[PDB]
Formats: sequence, structure tokens, C-alpha cells
Amino acid sequence: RCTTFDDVQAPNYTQHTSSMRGVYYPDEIFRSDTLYLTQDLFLPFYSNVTGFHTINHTFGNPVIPFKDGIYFAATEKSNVVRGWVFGSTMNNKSQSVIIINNSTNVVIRACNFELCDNPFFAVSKPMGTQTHTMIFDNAFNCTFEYISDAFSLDVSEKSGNFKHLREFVFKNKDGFLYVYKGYQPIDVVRDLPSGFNTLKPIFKLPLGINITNFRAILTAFSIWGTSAAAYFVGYLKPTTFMLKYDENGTITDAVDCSQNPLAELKCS
Amino acid sequence: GLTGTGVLTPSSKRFQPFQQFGRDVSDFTDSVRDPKTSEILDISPCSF
Amino acid sequence: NYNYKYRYLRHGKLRPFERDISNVPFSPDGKPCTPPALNCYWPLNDYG
Repeated sequence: RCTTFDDVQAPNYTQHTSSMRGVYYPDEIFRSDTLYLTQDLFLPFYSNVTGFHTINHTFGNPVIPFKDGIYFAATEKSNVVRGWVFGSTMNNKSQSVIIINNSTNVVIRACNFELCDNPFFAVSKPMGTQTHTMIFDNAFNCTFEYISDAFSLDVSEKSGNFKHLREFVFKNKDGFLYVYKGYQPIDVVRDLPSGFNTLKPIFKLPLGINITNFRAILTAFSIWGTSAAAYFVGYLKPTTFMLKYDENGTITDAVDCSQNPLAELKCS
Repeated sequence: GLTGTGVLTPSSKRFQPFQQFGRDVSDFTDSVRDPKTSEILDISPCSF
Repeated sequence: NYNYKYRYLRHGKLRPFERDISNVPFSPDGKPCTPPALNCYWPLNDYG
């Protein structure tokens, strides 16, 4: 069932600053004590940040395109917006990939999928039983299925500090699927703190479809529910970067070239 | 996949769980997390 | 071997390591059709 509700309006397209967030471990390889150069589809520093300021007045999941490198951020409160189904036509006639949980364990399938206009997690307000998580409806001419580890993973409706921070990068490479993660406990009102953190290679799935467009998945509080918050979106752009690696073997200072003529001479 | 020639000796470092290689100035791997749980350096220059 | 097929119709060129099954009622500018209505075919083709 496209169990699709009534409070989705068109937004004001609110944009913010992309100071230094979005750095990851570029390889499996140690370095130390240099400025190392390479080029990648990265988020440009200081640039726009797509802030999606979903509150009780506005639920936010439109059509969401990939468009050549992406970045996900959410100052979570017990991990509300889990679920990534990536594909082309977002229907039965897209073999897509469903990337969801049984609240402990990552369950992923890639197949023709009954991709409804709204399937979700019908999560309650005080306890959190996903009443209507029926997303594995149909699967024919399938391709793939994957199950990770059961790990500690909370759902329920909360507020307070922005203690959880899902910082995700989902990167493609010739079908291969690169999953980065880095935890960073923060608390600003919901204005964006600046900063920088290593993102770290959780996963690969080698899938390989027409990876065009998608949506998010949230937990609809069976009146749906989001609270006084947002979530931040970026794209990647293929430019060349210089990193300053310490003797402690850590990402410490990432500096682009093409942002700034200053940054160009720095990497020069 | 790494043959080579030199001297080995244990690390003094801050290694990572996914990690294997170190490539000191370039393409050298510098170190091995041994495939049965050790983490040592590399000094391929024996003496010469 | 009428059993097995390939596809020979697409908008544009391929990208490495990608699979799409979708037997589109293919047409040069969209047109979700009932083939073989004219300028509307399918990409699939047998082996013989």
C-alpha cells in the first residue's frame, strides 16, 4: 500500500554553509607526516548545505535524486530516518535496493520491489512497534540479498540533545557500493556547527543498477511524526585535495585546491 | 600478495582495524599487520 | 534456442558493471507504448 499521508508541502529550499564536514578515509592504507594529494568527488568546503527542516508542520520525503556523489547528515535522536532504497524508477518496474533494519540487523535486498508511494515504519510514540513495515512485498526477477550483523540500534520518538549524529556517505564505484560512517555527538539549537570528522568504510555492496533516484525512509508514528529538527544534504564534485596526516595516523586537516586560490597555492 | 626483501621488527604505532599497509613516502606498505595477528614495521633496507 | 535473449535498445551508452532487466516499450523520446505500435518496440531479442 502506498500508505501516503496528507501533510507533505513544497519547501522554501533552505540552504546553509558546508564549512568542513564530509572527510573520509580515502584508502585502506596508513600514512603519516606529509601533505598527500589526490582527487575525488568531494563535498566542496564552505558551500551550500541543503537543510530540510521537517517539523510536525511538514513531512519531508520527495523524490530524491542521486546526481553524482552525495552526502547525508542527521543530528539524530535515536535514529529516526533509517532506510535507503536506491534505484531508477521507484516502482515495481525498478529493480531497486532496499537497505533497512529489523532494528538490530541490516537487511538489504536488490530485486523488483513493490516500491510504493509511501511504505514506511509504522512506529508508535511510547514503545515503537513498526506496525506496517511491509516493504518486502514483491520480489521477482531478483538480483541480490544481504544481511549484516545485529547491532544496537534504537528507533523511538525522543528529543533533547543532538547526541546521535548519522554522518553518512553513500559512494558508487562501478556498481560497488561504499558505505562510510562517523559518530560525532553535538548540541546546537539546530544551526549547523562547523567541524570535520573522518568517515569510515562500513560496507560495500557491489550491486550495479541504474542508480538514479530514490527517497528516504522514515518512521511514521502510528498523525505521523517528525520533531523540531532538520536533515542536511549535499552533493559531491570531482576536485583535488591535500591532506595533512599526523604522526598519530589520523585525518587532521583536509584542504581542497579548487575552493580558493589560497587553497590552490596551499596544495601547489 | 607481498613478497619482498629486508628486515622485520614490531611496530610502535596506532594501527586501525581495517588496515594493513603504511606506504611511508610512497607505495611501500611500511608495515604489516601479519595475517595471524601481529602488527610490525618494515625495513626493507637491510644494509647495503 | 528461442529461450534466451539479450537487449539491443537503450537511451545512450552503458556504464561499467550495471544490470537492468526492464523490457521498456522502447521509443526514442519516451512513449510508454503497446508495441509494436509504430516507433515502439522492445529491446529484447532471442538467440536462434
